[PDB]
Amino acid sequence: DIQMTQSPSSLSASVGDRVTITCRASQTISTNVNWYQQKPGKAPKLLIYAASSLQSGVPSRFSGSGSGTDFTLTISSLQPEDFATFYCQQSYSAPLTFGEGTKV
Amino acid sequence: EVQLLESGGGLVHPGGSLRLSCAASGFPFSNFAMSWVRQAPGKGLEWVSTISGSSGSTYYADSVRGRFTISRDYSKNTVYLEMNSLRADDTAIYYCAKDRMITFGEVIVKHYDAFEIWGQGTRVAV
Amino acid sequence: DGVGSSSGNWHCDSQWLGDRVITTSTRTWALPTYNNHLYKQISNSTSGGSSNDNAYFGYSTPWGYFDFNRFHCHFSPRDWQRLINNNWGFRPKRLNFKLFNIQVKEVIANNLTSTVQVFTDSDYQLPYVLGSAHEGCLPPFPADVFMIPQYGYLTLNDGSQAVGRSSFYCLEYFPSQMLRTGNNFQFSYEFENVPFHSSYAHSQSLDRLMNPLIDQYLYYLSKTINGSGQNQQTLKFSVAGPSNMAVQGRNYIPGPSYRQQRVSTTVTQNNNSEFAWPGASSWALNGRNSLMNPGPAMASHKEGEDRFFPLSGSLIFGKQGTGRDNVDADKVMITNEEEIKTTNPVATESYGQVATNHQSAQAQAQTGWVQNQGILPGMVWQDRDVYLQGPIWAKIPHTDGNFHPSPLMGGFGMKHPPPQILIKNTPSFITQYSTGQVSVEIEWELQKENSKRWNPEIQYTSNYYKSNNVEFAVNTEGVYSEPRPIGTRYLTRNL
Amino acid sequence: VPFHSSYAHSQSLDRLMNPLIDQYLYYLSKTINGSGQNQQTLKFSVAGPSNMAVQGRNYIPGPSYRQQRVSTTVTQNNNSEFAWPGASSWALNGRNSLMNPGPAMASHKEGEDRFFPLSGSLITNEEEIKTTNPVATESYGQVATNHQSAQAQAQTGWVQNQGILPGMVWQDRDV
Amino acid sequence: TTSTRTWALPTYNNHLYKQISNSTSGGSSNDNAYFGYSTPWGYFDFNRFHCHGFRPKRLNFKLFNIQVKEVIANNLTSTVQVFTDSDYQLPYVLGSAHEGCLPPFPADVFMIPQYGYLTLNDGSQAVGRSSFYCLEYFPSQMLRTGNNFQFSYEFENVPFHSSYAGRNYIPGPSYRQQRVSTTVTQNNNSEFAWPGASSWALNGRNSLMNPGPAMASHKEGEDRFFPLSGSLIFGKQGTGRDNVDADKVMITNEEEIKTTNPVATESYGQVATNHQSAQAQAQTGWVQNQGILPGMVWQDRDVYLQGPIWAKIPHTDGNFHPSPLMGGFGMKHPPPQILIKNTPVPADPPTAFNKDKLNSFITQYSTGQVSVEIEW
Repeated sequence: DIQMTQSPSSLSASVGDRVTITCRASQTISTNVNWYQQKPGKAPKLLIYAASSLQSGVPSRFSGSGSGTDFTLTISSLQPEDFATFYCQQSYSAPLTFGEGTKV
Repeated sequence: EVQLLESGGGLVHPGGSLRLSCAASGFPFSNFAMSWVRQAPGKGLEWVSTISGSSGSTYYADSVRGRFTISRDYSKNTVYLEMNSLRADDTAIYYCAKDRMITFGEVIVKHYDAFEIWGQGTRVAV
Repeated sequence: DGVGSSSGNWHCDSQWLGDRVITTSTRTWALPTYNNHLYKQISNSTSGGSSNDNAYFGYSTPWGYFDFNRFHCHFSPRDWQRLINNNWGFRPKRLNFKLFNIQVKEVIANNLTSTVQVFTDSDYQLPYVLGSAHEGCLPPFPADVFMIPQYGYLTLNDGSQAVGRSSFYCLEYFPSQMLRTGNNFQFSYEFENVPFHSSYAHSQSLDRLMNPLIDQYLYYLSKTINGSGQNQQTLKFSVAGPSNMAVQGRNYIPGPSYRQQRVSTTVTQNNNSEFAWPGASSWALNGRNSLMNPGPAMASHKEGEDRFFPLSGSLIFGKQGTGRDNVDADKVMITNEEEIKTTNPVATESYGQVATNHQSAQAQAQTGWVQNQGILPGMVWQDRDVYLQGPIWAKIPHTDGNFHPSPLMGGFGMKHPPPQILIKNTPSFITQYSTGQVSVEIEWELQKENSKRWNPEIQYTSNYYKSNNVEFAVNTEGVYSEPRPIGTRYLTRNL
Repeated sequence: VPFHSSYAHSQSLDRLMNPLIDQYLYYLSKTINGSGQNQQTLKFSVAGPSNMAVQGRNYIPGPSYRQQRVSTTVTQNNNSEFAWPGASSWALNGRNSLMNPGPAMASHKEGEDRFFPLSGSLITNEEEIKTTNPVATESYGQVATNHQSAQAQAQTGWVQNQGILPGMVWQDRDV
Repeated sequence: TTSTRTWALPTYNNHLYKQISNSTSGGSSNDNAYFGYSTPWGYFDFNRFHCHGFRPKRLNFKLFNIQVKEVIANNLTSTVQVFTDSDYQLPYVLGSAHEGCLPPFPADVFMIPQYGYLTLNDGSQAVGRSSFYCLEYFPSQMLRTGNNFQFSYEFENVPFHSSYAGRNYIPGPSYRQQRVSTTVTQNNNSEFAWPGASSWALNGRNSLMNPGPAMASHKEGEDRFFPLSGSLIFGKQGTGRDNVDADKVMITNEEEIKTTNPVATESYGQVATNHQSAQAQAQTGWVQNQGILPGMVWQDRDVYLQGPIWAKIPHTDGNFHPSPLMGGFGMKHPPPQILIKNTPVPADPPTAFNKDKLNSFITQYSTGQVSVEIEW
């Protein structure tokens, strides 16, 4: 079973300054990784799909990169709305796998 | 819009059975794969099952397989996740998510991509 | 003719020939004796008649009437799908009615010497009740046997009491044909020229008709002030074009509106009070209020909002086996009219705004909302859609004037529609009923579609993959059901 | 020219139904369970002989322009000079013209024969057309003025004048 | 009448159909949102009167003396595609008062406008109902320089255009317009151009009411007030495109129809709002807008030398008084659109077969003569 490991487990940062989270997959999954965020008491929301593509409602300050094993979620212009646990997901093959998550 | 109402609710005794329903509205029900994602208290969120738009392919997670059963009713545009012989760790709040990828019957392709539209969720205590 | 000779055969089919369709439906009916062979006056006073709005006065008659006025009588769900996917319009041409294989019973054995009284009113001398969308229609499924509804009518009143101008009609006072078990009855009726129902959805909207690549030569007022401060007044004019579409000069505007209150399907969104009758828009006539239902033809909701519907703006049918009173919303089937969203205003929105004052140095420009709007020159609108469950025709009331006679519940308005057909068993009496066969045959003219659209259309199709019951078919108990209300508008046209 | 209609309708526009049989159409009967917080629902009922106001109808009464209601009993009327002040008019190029006789409309409701419209009569009464035409001294009806919500009650407003709508029927004025 | 002009036809969209939307245009707002396609085809527009009671009868159109230049030398073999849409199967853009008309002056050489159409939209996006039209899918005639092209058209029956300036009948319908003045100090010191405008909402989008129902521009004696959106506004020769002052533009005045039509800025009249009684004074209210009433008579908006000739009546279940609001003669089968483009001539293809379509073409454009004949 494919394992997603998201390197910062928790994080805290000043607003407006760049933040970057990455997770490394157990195998070459190409561009299949997806990114989500979950605020307390609220259902998750999709940010990035197909490694770099951003969802229609997501701000342009989010972006993502990588292929194969390694994937990064970069946040420029961090904001107070942006503090939540973040997850990475493989879409590559079932059973689907979410990363451990990063509380920011 | 796109609207997902899931209520199976429930507090059941271990080994008991429970059936989650998710009433989907606002999109073509047949052309999207529907999945259940699970989040335990104070933990990460864990994928459970997914079903093809045509219901020809149902995918279960390794811990879940053989116990839970996913199905969809095309008359009521409802996706079901009946779970039986439940265990303590099944306690969590279950989500219902629509897939991003639109599919049709005339091509063989994987039915899962990304979870575009989630749902508020229900609580299963056991 | 005889006891052992048949007076007709079983004809049900549909012929697709060139530009026309011919539908034929045959059913089996049973007619009881009504009112014990009597005319019995009726009024609100009999049932207690508490309210002014509901006050009525009229008569109940022993006679029944045939009602084929709904589409599912004449069309199988396949023929409906064949018709709506391939055609831009349709309309009835001819009518052929037949009544045969009559059997009169006594209460149970066969009474061979009785007659059946049947006639049609071709001069429209009786009140016409077939255009009020009542029950008693021939069953959608051919196998089903149905009961003929009791005929009756209303006349003028003051409260429960009558007035001198009221009328009374004796259905025995008419000439009629008396048939025995060997006689058969038939006639043919020719529909008057009517417009084709527009079974299509516009591929353009009334405000997008422009060429997006070119500027207009008309100018509009862009800026009334040079900036912020004292005495900043100015007149600035710009060009109307691709960058600002809203302000361009247009040749045509959307149709009339009479606003409705919008009720959400999620019940928590709705206000916590009783607004079903208090909040409903209505029209008063001679002192009695009446709900505006369904009302003028308007889009049910704005785009992207499927959970809202007009309070009495759209037709609402029942699912199979739905109770009469206080059913839940999952029992009823509400129709969305949204295909007319292109040319027609949203039923639950204001039509627009108008200036309410004269601006000046002291007075600001002030605008109000237009809740209802009548016809203006330069309006283009769509009529309400027709459904497989819906009515076919209505009768235009005989009056000095009318506008766009098309009936508001949908269908083909006619000064002389298909006539009524009255039937009763000839009369202390023998307890006596009857049964027989009926065949109705309508010819339908079709309008073909020649669209140059490159991409595929939207079609009506059966979406489900695996299911317990196929839609539009009997269940295990043998009960036929119509799962959803089907509209007529799939193919597209340019506006 | 059309034949002038020298006859009176024996039926009203709202009563054209068969009083015996139900309609197959539903209306919204009840929006709340009642007497409590968070009591909301949608209840639908068959339109039938018991309630004949809410049945779906194909045609509606003609256009109206409201007239002031003046009584032949002078004590009943208000003590002020309102003959021109409260008259319905139409303006053309700054010149207000009295509206006479105006749209053809029933002179008065049934049971009130003393009242006459301020400029709606020739005193000849039009009450014969009360079947297809609204009363000249009354509103045409109500519309909705707002979107209801959890925090907003449903607000209506009176239609003082209504122009032609598709599916209106009316009688013209008698000779 | 008769006319003749010289046209110049360039290549559009590099022989390449394109999706276009507000999102590609910068995103605008919801009322300004649109979706559609732009085509390599051009189209001829004589729809304005200066290109030429009364009413048209017959039409005759010819296209000849074709000249196709390569960027400059003659290309003799090249062709030009032309076809009329006589089934009205294409979206009809000729009723929107666009520029691209034949010039009012016979010796001017005019550019041919680009053709593109709008379809249904939920936003910058498209719905399933939106249709796409390939104009290559219409049979068309191909013209080298020695070829010519002609067709004739019969105008359908319309009424003559009016050319003149206790009661039974009443004035026509009104939808009140805001009153703006030519003297800036009489106007309010605030931005009310969009806020105080009369609009109509369709599918959640608010469109200005322009010019609107036919009404008198101003009351007797006041010539300095005009309805905000109620009147037509023409630009003078060389008038700037954006934010021009009041002097740079011409404003038509409808004052002729003040006899039969309500004043645009004035209310239509009064209505009693209650029942009088001993305890209640008679109350009234102002009618801001009014729909048709029996016994109404009205005049339509007049036609100008600079205004549109006709318009196409939308194909709908019903309409009342189809005459177009910007003026002219409404027609269900108007004069058919004429489509024209330069046939793509590719540059040198590679010496090895490649399945991809050719992206490289010889730069080319055409010119010729247009004669249009209209009996009146």
